Amino acid sequence: GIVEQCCASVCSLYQLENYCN
Amino acid sequence: FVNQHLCGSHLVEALYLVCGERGFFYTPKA
Repeated sequence: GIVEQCCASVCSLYQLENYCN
Repeated sequence: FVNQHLCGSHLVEALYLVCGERGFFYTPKA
């Protein structure tokens, strides 16, 4: 989930954009 | 600014800036 991918590990734009509506 | 560890209010801020008028969903448990 977003915390494992972007907080516990280095985030990316690809992954952040998956959470945009 | 996105390619780093982003936690708590810093993650929500990055979602806010990247997603713009789309908005976003922040689901930290799931």
